[PDB]
Amino acid sequence: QALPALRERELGS
Amino acid sequence: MSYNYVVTAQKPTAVNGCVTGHFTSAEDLNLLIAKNTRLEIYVVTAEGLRPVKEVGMYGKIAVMELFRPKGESKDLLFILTAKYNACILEYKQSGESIDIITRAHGNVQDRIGRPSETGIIGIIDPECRMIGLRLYDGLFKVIPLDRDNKELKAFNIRLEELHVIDVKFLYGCQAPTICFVYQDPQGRHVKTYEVSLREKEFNKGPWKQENVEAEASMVIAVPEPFGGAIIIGQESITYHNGDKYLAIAPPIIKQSTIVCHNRVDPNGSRYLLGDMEGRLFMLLLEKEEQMDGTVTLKDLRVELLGETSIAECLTYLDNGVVFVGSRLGDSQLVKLNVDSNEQGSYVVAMETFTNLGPIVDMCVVDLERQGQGQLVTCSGAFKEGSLRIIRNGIGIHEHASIDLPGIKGLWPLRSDPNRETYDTLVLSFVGQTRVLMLNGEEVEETELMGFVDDQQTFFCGNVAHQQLIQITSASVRLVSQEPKALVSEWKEPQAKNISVASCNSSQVVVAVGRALYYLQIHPQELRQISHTEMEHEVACLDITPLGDSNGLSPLCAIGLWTDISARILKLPSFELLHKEMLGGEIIPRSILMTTFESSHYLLCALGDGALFYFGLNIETGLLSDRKKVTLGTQPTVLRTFRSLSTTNVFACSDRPTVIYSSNHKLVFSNVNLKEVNYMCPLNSDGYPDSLALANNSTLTIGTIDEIQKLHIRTVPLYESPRKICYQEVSQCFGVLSSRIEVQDTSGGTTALRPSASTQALSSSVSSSKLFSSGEEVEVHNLLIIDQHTFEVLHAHQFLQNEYALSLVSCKLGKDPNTYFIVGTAMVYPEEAEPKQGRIVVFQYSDGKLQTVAEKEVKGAVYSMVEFNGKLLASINSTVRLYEWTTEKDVRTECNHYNNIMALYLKTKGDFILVGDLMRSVLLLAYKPMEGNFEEIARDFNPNWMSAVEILDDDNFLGAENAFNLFVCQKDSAATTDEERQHLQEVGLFHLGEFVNVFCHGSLVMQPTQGSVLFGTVNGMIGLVTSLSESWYNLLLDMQNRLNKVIKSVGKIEHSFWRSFHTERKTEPATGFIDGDLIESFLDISRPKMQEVVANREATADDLIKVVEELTRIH
Repeated sequence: QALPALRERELGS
Repeated sequence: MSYNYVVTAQKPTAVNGCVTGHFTSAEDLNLLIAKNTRLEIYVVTAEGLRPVKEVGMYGKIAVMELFRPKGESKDLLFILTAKYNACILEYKQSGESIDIITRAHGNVQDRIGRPSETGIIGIIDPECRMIGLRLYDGLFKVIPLDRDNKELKAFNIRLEELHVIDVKFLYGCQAPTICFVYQDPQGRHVKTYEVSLREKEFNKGPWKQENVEAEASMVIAVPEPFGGAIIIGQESITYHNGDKYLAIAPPIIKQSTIVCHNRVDPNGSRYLLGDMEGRLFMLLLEKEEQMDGTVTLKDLRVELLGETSIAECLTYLDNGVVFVGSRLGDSQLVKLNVDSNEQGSYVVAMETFTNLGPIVDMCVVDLERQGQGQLVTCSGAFKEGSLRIIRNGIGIHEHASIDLPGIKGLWPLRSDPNRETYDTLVLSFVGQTRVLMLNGEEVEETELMGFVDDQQTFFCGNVAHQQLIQITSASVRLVSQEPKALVSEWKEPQAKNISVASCNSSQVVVAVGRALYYLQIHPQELRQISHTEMEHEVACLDITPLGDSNGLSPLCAIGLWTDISARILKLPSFELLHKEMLGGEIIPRSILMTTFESSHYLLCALGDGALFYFGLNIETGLLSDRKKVTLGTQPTVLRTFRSLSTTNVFACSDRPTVIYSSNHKLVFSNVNLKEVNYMCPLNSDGYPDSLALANNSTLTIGTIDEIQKLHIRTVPLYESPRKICYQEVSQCFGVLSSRIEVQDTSGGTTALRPSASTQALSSSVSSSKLFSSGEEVEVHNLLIIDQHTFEVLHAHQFLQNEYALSLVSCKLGKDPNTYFIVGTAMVYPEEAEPKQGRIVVFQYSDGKLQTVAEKEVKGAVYSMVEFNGKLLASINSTVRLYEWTTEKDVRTECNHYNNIMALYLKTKGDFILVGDLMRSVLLLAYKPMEGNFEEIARDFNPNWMSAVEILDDDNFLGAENAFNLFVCQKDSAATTDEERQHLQEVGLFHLGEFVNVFCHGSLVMQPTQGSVLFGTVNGMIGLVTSLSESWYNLLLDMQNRLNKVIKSVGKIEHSFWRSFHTERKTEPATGFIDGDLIESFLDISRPKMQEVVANREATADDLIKVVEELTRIH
């Protein structure tokens, strides 16, 4: 999803 | 034209990789920890880690391996930059000067080739015959290891399989042989290829392609007694060989994915394994013997040893010692015992190293009501979550503040030989002397017998053997601990006045202007010794019994008036050794000697504030290194202090500086004080372990802080904070957090550990009813945090499957109350994006968290800012400007619409806006026309944004997925129905760092203009500033000179490293000056420094000062 991506882009891969 | 200057205010703290081996000495154990661009070099000890060498590089390290071929002494290092920079390193000492060399290097990328899943895999064959690289999707790169190949020429071989997951080389195979897990429409498989480099072919591996699980993600190769491949997936572990196959699925490992591994015993019997949980597993293979060939395997079982910070990197060291490389938390040193304790943990933490970790969000907050700013970063993730309070400079704890104008010195004193709790202190006054004896915490000024109170005291220390000393203008008087009067006395045999003085226990050197005398103290009497005259007038002296003697001092040194010099000498014989001639026109004001762990130091301070450092040997009495620093612009008084085991040097000035110890080096950093004139250690029964201070007027006392420039607090949250806000009228932080919970047997969720929201001092959940129509679920929270205590005042829990995305703390319209406003979204794994969400306006009272007003939205609330008493939210792709009625309710007005997914917003004061997701940035104007939006200008490049900040009315700074910074500004040309519509990219740059957050603020203050801090994923804290036209043109140039003079580590071009880089293009960087490289100047040899300056004017030793005024923006 768009958000499951956005709490992982703030952390790194 | 956009002139910009970036600086690393704090190096990246995330460990990205680490390795062990003998890189320093063939009989040494090394820990090689790569950060992003940094590379820490350690040697292992009984304690743990002796630091050895820390260097940066021009690139993100992505591969780091140690290897040692035949015909080589010690191990060499192989590094590969993310910009495809190969290079072979070697450690080389010339005795005391340490060097890392470049044995080979080249650039190993190809024009063709999609970079793949899991990214770069680099691997070296066991025989050191080659270096195998899976840079690209579908090809395999070989760097054929020869004695030649100093430019690492590499051939590629075609791969039939275009999706590899992990690859190793296998021990005990005829040729070089690889082993890998690939993917295809049938699923996951294992395969081997024998790599003959003669024919540049792939041939066929030693055993037939078998089948691994639909989650296999690690190949572990195994050494000489065994051979074979251990393959790790989820919920299963397999061992592969010729036709030997072994497998086990222990329920323990199912729970979470084993991410990182490491061999413990060389014979490959015991391995370590990391989890997302932070669980430390022990992979043990069972030895089985047929006795006439080699050794086989019976089985292999997995034991849970305990708990670590979420391990990204893993390495066993000497004895039980395991270094844990964390990315989401603090790296650490960890001991493996044989025996469990409480809760069954064979793991015992030894040391915990501060990682500022994934900086998700931060803000600048004073918290000291001064002028300086603390920074408070939401760091970590999951159990490692935390706030970090970053405070610049060493600070003072004050106890009493007595108003005495014109103090001239102070020394440690006691009125009883028994107690070492110094119950007295004598100060030098304005040509006078007043006693200060302590009834405890009571300041008492009386008279003391045998001490003159109408002359001016020069020294007053602790001469042992029952005595109290008072050197002054005329005589040097004496008192004892038996009678207390005139026990003895010394007078200059002419009636001439004493000038400079130095003294310890049983040793005194004075000066009468060029004249010298050496004294002694014994039971009750003052006895004079040798005498010699000197070239010019004595400006300063120092004597102290060092680490080779007990109360008496071997060698000596001074600095005098006319020649402006520093003299090395002997003590009883008074002879002259090797002086160090100094430049300048002002006296040397102070001179000293020190001792820490290993080394002896001779420091001299000048009159205009500058300071020179040299190394005086306790034996040889020879020169050392030369360099010049600035402190204040006033004279500097040098004293020595007690802190911890390392007892250090306090430099008194108008800009007070402390001199601790780093690795063997002496620290040199600011002290948060008005202005400091004279200072000493203490330990009274009213103020123990204290440091005494004086200036213009007013005394101060009390314990000193830490070391270093950056002080770090840490408030362990145990969950994961998403964003942070500071309501100062309320005196508390609002912080969005997130905890993961697990599906339970009844039908709900629980918790895995006590987090911040659970063990919160007071809580509340949501009651809204607006929605209808192996399982982990995130639970979200607003947290209220006291700024003084950093306890959790309150924790509000949001709805089920509702995530809280954004936070603001503002006053809206004519509402006198300040609020917390939280943007949210409803998430469920069918829809690619949210089509729901809320906007809640919270109010915090006496100590109460009130839900004031809610509002529904048909999409996620990504960010939101206080515009002009109006709330400006981005809702999935509509960007909408709310207003605040007297009703206490959010009502709409306008809303733009030309977005793909509006992720970020920033407001330039008046009426201006910015920012998108996969299409760079926009720029908007609010019109007090009809409250209507008008799209001013937009960037037309295709950037994948990650952070946006408006620098000034024109300069817009953007950050992006490919670690690149850029800057936009609006075109100011004619025909403005088109050229106005576009804003040009006036400055590109490769930070080499994923930028999460920008904001305004500085860590210092009460040459440049503006100041914008940024936090990154690797924990690096940066600083952007804007520049004046001339200052750029100078700096860009002197930046170009520096490249020629500074020898790059992997032999990497700095201009290449700094170049803008997406998959679909590369440009050289404009409008961007890394002061990191500019700061590289001040650590250059004077010969290679003069070079930089060959050519309104150009100097030589004036730039050395300009680069000073820069290292003071943080």
